Amino acid sequence: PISPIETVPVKLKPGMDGPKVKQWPLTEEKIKALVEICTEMEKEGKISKIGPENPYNTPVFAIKRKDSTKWRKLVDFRELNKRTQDFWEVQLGIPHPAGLKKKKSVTVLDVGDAYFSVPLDEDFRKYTAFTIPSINNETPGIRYQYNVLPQGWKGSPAIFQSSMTKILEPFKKQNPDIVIYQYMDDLYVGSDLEIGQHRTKIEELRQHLLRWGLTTPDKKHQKEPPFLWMGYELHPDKWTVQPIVLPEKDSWTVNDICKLVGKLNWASQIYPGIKVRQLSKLLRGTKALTEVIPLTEEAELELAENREILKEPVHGVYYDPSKDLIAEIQKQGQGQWTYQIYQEPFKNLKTGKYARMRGAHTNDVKQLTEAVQKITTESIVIWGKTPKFKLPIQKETWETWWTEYWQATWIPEWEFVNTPPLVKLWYQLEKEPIVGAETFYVDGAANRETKLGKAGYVTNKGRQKVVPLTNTTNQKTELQAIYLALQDSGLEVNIVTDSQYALGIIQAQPDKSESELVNQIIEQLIKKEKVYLAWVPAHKGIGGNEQVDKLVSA
Amino acid sequence: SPIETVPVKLKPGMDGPKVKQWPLTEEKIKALVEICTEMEKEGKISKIGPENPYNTPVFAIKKKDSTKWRKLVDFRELNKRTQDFWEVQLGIPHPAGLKKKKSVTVLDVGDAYFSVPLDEDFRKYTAFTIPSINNETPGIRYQYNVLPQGWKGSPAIFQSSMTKILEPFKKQNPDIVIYQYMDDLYVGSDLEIGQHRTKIEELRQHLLRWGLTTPGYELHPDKWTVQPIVLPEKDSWTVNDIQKLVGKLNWASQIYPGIKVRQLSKLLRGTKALTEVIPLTEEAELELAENREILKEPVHGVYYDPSKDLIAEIQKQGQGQWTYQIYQEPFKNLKTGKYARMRGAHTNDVKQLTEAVQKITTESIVIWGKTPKFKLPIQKETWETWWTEYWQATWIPEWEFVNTPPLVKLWYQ
DNA sequence: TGGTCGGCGCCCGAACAGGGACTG
DNA sequence: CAGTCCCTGTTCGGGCGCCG
Ligand SMILES: Nc1ncnc2c1ncn2[C@H]1C[C@H](O)[C@@H](COP(=O)(O)OP(=O)(O)OP(=O)(O)O)O1
Ligand SMILES: [Mg+2]
Ligand SMILES: [Mg+2]
Repeated sequence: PISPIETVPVKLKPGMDGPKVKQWPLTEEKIKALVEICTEMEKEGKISKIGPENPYNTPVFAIKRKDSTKWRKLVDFRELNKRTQDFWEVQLGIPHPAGLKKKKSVTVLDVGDAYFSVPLDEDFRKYTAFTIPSINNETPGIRYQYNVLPQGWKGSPAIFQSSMTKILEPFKKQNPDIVIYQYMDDLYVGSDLEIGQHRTKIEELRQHLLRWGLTTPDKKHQKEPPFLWMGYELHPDKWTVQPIVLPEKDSWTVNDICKLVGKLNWASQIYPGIKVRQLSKLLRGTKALTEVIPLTEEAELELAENREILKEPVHGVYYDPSKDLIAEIQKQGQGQWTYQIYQEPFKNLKTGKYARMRGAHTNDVKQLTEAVQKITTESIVIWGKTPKFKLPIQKETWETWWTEYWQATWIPEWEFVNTPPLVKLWYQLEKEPIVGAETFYVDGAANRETKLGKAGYVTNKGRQKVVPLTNTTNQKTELQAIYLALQDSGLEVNIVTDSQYALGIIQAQPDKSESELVNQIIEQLIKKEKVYLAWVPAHKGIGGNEQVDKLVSA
Repeated sequence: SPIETVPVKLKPGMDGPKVKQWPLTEEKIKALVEICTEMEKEGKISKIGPENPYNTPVFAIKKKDSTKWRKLVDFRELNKRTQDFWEVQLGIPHPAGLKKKKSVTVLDVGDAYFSVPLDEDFRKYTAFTIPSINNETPGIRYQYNVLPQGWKGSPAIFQSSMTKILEPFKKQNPDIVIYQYMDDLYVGSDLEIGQHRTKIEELRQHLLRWGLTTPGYELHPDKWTVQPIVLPEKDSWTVNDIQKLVGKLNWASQIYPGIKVRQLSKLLRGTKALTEVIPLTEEAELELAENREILKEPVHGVYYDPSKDLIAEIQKQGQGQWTYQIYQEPFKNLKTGKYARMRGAHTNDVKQLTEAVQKITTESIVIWGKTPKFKLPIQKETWETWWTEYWQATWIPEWEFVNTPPLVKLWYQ
């Protein structure tokens, strides 16, 4: 029935009143069910009728469920919520099979009519006012109000969750040895007792709950391995995501692409190496989620590729704390990366990806460390431990990039894994002028309101060049210029600048940028076997400096 | 029951701290909880629900090889919102005399605050949420009934009864300067390590039998000179070797409006080869021994204006090479310094950058009576990932993240 | 016909934010 | 001094996915 648990205190937003929106007509179908529910609901005291003394009202509707004769009754509390005080959500994250420890005995329970078992506070009840229409569109609707957490109220969640934890508080306290993964009203009891004694504790827990008003109907996974839990399938020694069907279609709308990426993103936790870049890319031109969008080659493939991976069944294992937690990662190219965590080779716990290109001027070692974090954070969220690593980047390419970078980048205990495509800095930058090397003096500029500008260089061995740039900017110049001082130079060069914009960009040895021009500088940079690049103040009349200004300042 | 829970309020038009709690460790949660367990059993904290929309991040850090964890909270976002109850109403008189102390000793004692019932109508902000591994259970919340360590008013309100607990040893030894910051207390004197140390141990028998309790430890920040902006010391100069010490002194100039440019700006006026050696004249050679004196002469324009926030900047150089930019305004470097990994087990970037954010602040608090606003060189993700690992500062300095090319690091190199 | 809530993730767009460089 | 651009980051909201 309805629970004796302590009700929860909720007020409204300072100086704000209740909802007063009408009920937008519903099918002759839903009404039929709403009237079939409230009948019982009110009969069970979950809702009390009301009369004229209740000034407020908000709409409601119904929903069918996964192969269920049952309907879910919802209330469009959008307004109320706005006017309702706000709580601190207690649901921090989500449990993950891979974080489950192997247990001798498992059970799964789903509290019945969950919300409707938790009492809404006596004072607030007044706003949950609603109206259930008539079919003959004659008799004025019947009105009621909830006496239990309403389905769709901004607060129900954190309250239920909270209410629940307190209800189990005593059992867990007197049964420290039974793990109980709880999510909303979904209970997963893990025990290390024998079927005998476990099934016995499982009843205790059940009765306890019912005694507190929480019914645990037979929709309780028993000797049900495989258990269905949080969208997975829990087997004695492995687990797997439930049938995850992708949409086979011809012409693709935008949300369609959205459903794909979402799902594949769901897949990406166990089927390894799903890739999405070229499909997400396919969604930059923000438009109508009913608007037909074309499919690209890079996309078309990325689709079918993954679509294949999803054919071969895959699965993951559980966690063993008495054994190191490993994670390895590999490059999938073009800024994407895939990875998995295991403890026993080939029997991994979870898989994943990292396709976020943080920045406009970074390289792989930046994007690799960018991923090592993703994995640690996440990893701690799941095992509250941080994995040892196996990385496709030479034990030195690192002792280089870090002792050489200006920022304090760090990577945990890690080993090397010779498994191409390895990750290595595509080139270096001489930190000492190159003797017997044509010393260029580069620079340029363009004009504010006017169209063009320009840039050029000058050698110490005598050589002059400059080019007429169009639509460029203070930056699109300095760089556009250092681009030629490479092709127009050999294995060994020596460029200098009074700018820092282009100095730092090339000071990170970036090998990937959003600006094609930049890639062109790197591209060339890789080709030369020695290149130095120092800096000297601008417009402070320095040797070989001024000449360049003028040659371009025009 | 005549007690006195001092009433307090947040600034005008300022909600409370609503900051999401972040991932912890098995070891960290196991203690962080084992703590709050006792802490509730002794009414310092009390479980609370969802209906309290206020939250502050929390965590723990074992310390000093007490191999005992201490609970801590990032009240930063609160202290910022907790009105000037700590500013314009109960400021702190700068005991500038601590800069001179031969040997100062720091000792956390805020552990006394938990005997000072806090305004209940205010407790609703001290709400912190503890999480669980793999999200087995939802956030276990709590509130504060007594005084929350690591808060603005937490020390301010207590200081009154504090000073009065001091009179017996603070008047029979007025020679020493005693300062209290957040939770830690500072006792700077001049005595030798044989004596001076044996006394801090007396100030214990005084404070433990007066309530309070507490489980190289000393400091002499002034006993360490800020390394000036040193220049190169060669006997042959190349085209770049010159253009470099040139562009360096071009910026190391706004720190000294009086620093010579032209004599070394003259050595080049044509597109010359970087390798090429071209030593100098006697004027530009006297400029090397001249603009080399301005670098032993303390900068001028440095006024410690308590009206503004102490800012700082840091630099990654090489082998535990980090440098102090403690300043309140552009080029107005109140004091600068460094920090090198000691001759011990060589640690990593972040591990140190953190001590090198803690060390630099330990002083900022003694030499000024407050904390900086660090402009950090690391990446957000990175910092936030491991920073909590290597920290024993019972407080948390405000901070930001910043990436900017070097050659500006040279000037401190 | 359609429509609710909270948690987390991914991606995208927009609105900020701070430097550096120039113009008035 | 300002008022500006360039540029680089951040933050935030939105949609879809998964769970209840
Ligand atoms: N679509 C939804 N909208 C709002 N709340 C939901 C939704 N789905 C689930 N909830 C919340 C409210 C529910 O009371 C609670 C549990 O739902 P659920 O366990 O799936 O069925 P139920 O506990 O309401 O009755 P039953 O045991 O017959 O399935 O979770
Ligand atoms: Mg249910
Ligand atoms: Mg220039």
